[PDB]
Amino acid sequence: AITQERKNQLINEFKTHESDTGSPEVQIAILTDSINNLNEHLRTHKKDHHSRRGLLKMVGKRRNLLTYLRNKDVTRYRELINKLGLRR
RNA sequence: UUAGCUAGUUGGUGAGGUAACGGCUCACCAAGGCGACGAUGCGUAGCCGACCUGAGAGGGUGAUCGGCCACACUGGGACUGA
RNA sequence: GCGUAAAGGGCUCGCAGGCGGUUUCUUAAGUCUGAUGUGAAAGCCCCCGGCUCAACCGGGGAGGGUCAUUGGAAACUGGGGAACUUGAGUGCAGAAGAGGAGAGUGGAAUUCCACGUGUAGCGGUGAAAUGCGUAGAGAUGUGGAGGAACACCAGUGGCGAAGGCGACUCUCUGGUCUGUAACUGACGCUGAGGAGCGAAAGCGUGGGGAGCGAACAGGAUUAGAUACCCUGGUAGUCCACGCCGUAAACGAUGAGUGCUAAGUGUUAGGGGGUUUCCGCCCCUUAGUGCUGCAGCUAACGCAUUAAGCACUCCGCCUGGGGAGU
RNA sequence: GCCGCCGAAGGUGGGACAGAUGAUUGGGGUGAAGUCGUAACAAGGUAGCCGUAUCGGAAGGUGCGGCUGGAUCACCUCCUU
RNA sequence: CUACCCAUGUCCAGGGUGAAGUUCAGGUAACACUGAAUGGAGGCCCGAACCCACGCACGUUGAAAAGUGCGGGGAUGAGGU
RNA sequence: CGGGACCUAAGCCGAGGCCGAAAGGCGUAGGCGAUGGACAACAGGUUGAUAUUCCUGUACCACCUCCUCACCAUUUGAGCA
RNA sequence: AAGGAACUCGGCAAAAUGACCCCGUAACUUCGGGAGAAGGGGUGCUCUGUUAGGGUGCAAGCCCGAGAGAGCCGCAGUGAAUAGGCCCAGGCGACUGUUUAGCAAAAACACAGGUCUCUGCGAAGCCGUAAGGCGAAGUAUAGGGGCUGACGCCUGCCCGGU
RNA sequence: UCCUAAGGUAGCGAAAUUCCUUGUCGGGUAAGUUCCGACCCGCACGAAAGGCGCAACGAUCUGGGCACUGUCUCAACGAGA
Repeated sequence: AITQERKNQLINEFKTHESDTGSPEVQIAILTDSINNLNEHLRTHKKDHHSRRGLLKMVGKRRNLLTYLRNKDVTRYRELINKLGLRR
């Protein structure tokens, strides 16, 4: 992926500022959903090591941004984590 | 080419004990605690002021004098007494 | 210190750890400084005196601490709060590729088979022989089966972390660079362990076996031929599922960042000068090749893709054999 | 005086670790003078080397992939003129 | 009778060992993975009824033309009946 | 109550049928054949001898109507089915 | 008694060990074991004490009871009967099983696994003189035949003979 | 060097394979014609008439120890048939 309905749809459903395309909660949202769909799409044919290395790098980047948002705002980071679902 | 260790062990309460806190020792309760910042285990060794050497940083020894610890044929024990 | 002498981990992802853009208020945790305590004596050093001097003795000093207690400075590292944007990330629009995984399809060529046509050789070599051929071979014509690899484009081209990746089409997917520049506001760099991938040979099972082909068979060359050569030929190569985790895994150069003469190629882009075109030329990135200044060096050589110049971090090196035993 | 608690030495047991010594045997070192080859350094007589697999009295051979640390053409990039 | 088959019934006292599988807690990005509890499969283990027939002794014109007494193996299966 | 006036398993017999000197071998439709499936009764007494049988109280099973009632319908049909 | 395998081809045979609870348990491995490994300690009774705590019950009441402290007595505390003796090191065979009823249970045979081979189904082999039927209401991942016997490492050379 | 088609490779080896033989050496013993370990002279091992190792199991087979005993040194009482 991600589909445009989830790129603009997910950024529209999780926009932190009114015109903020970034806002690292938004980067954790788009990178998180794209990492999930890349997780099933990697699991569909479990031999492709190239796409797997992409899944490891992407999931690691989403983890580093998750720790960054956790260090940037405590309660908002807990609300973004418990709202998103992952990190548990 | 030692990653396990620990069960009075980790901690509580209670009692006893000694000059004195303390699992110091026991009863009862809990399941703790230490570890890559090296636990435990093997090895070696009294440590220090200092001495010798080096331009200095460092490297080596703990003789003789002194300060503390230990031991008194080997291994326990308690009495007298401050 | 590590391109060639010993020394870059095969390569990546990441936790702990180590290090970190600019402005501003506080702090003293480090950093630094003043006061007290204490660092016993003897000893080392400085300054005197006494044994005829000296060794020595004695007196007078000094110095020795991530040391405590305590007072200041806030420049720098850090703690905390506020900030900002090039770093890094998201967005928007472009570009590109043999990056990967799965399915399907297509030819050229070799083998084999069936039948026609035809005869006496085919084959191989340095020269021959083994082998095949009158059971009709080679060649040639037609058709069928099956496997493996895709010629031309194709190139010190492209992509990928590396090993590596090539016929064509589709699904699913990662990544790179360019361009303004909407947002975020340091969210980064490395990273021992740990995790993961890693040619070819192998290893287990089950498939597949057209070519190639260790071991093996025969003939040749030689004094000898357990080799070179030729004729054959098993495993393997192929596939799927698992283990193997080594290579001259090479650029014998770890990653990241900043700077420092130039020229000439070459893809992937962008801005532009006029240009409807086209095309030339400049500026610009990114990637990659050659030629070379400074600088490095033992010499070869490297040289904006450094082995230059500095910073962060990891790994490796301490004569050879013994012995990677 | 008797009895209870713990208590050293000792005994019993199964372990662990370390050192001596052991018929033989494996690799290595050094050396008498030795017997077999000529593998490697020239294109070293088949270019080596690296990893792996098998075979060989042995240096080694051969297969697979990789590298030039490859003598050298001859394509060839694209080098100074 | 016995060897085998086929059809249909029946028997196997009690207690242990603990897997696969699950659930929970931890764990990764999901897996993996790890531990607790749950779990009862198995020609598993012990051992009686039962079946067998390895020891020994006896008996040997025997209680008996194959047994008896002490012991013994199997004892949810390839089982006995 | 066990068994037959119920059914069937391996098997057996088997009209017709098929093969084969003969005798017979096999086998269809059929039928037999429990160790199976279906299935209504029980608690006491009792003798020198029989019992979920005799007997004393309850029951149960199927069939049929000299009888009694209840309810339908008269083939535009109760019911057997 | 005392000595203990000197008897004997041979510890044949007897003697011995044994029940629970607890501690503790090696080499080796296929990671499950081995292993009831080995080697040890406790148990009888009285009281505290209708113990602690459970099952059951409304209470009453029974049952089921660890754990301990005091104390008793004996040579002896699962006092009796029935309940494993172990531990090294070898050869063979993976194993549990099966066989010579009535001498030989074993190192024999079986066995999963491994292979070589045949067979396309009115079948290969079967029993039949044939009919019929097994194989089978099976279909080359299935049947029949042979060889060898888990597992691990392998399975070297000769097609002259037959 | 002669012959065959080829001359047995690995791994084992005085084994259930070995006659000379009790092959030689070492361990175990006081003394070990069996046993364990290796040397290889394999009379007459050897790779699916499998070779070689192999935890678990044997009513197998064979050495060696602990405990324990009438197995005996050497028997002697006592109870039943």
